[PDB]
Amino acid sequence: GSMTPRKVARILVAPNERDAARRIVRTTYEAQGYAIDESFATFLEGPSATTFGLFNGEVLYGTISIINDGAQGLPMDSIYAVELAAWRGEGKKLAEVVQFAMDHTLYEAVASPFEAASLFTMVLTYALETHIDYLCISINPKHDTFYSLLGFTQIGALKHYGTVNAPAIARALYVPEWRSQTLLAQFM
Ligand SMILES: CCCCCCCCCCCC(=O)N[C@@H](Cc1ccc(O)cc1)C(=O)O
Repeated sequence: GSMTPRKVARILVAPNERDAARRIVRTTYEAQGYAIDESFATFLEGPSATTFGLFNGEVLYGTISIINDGAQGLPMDSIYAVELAAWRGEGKKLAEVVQFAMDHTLYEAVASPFEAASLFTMVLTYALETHIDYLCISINPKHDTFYSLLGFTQIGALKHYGTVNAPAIARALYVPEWRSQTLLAQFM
């Protein structure tokens, strides 16, 4: 599916779609040597979470979720709590984008995060509709430079993320003026 492609990005609602989303995350993280923790699944079946999916002609190949700052906090809190405390004091709506995974076997890849562009648009629209102030991410240092181009400013140092047993930096983006934080906005 690359010369007659059909890519569908939508909210995952059916229990079997969410199981399949968890399966992609599980396989992807095991291949990259990340640990799978049951805390992420907990957050996702909670009220303040939303899972998106990416379909190659009806088979799911990619997924991304977003967790809203509620009474259960954010997964970031175990590592980057005090980096968020200032914003929480000012009464800022925060949300963490989480469990982003693509299965490279199910999509004719570039041989790459920019092939999840439609998943990102869905996260961005959600953030502009929910009236979210700061969109937070904790990412593997290898994609650090990519998300910096996307306009995410570094808010946390390079630490060890115990949940994943892998290194992480924290980045955040001010959604209400996202176009002023990204270089790609010069081309529109
Ligand atoms: C303008 C709108 C932009 C939308 C872009 C959203 C970017 C999402 C990145 C999510 C990173 C991720 O999956 N972290 C892992 C946590 C993790 C795993 C391994 C590491 O080495 C470090 C961190 C997760 O949440 O599972």
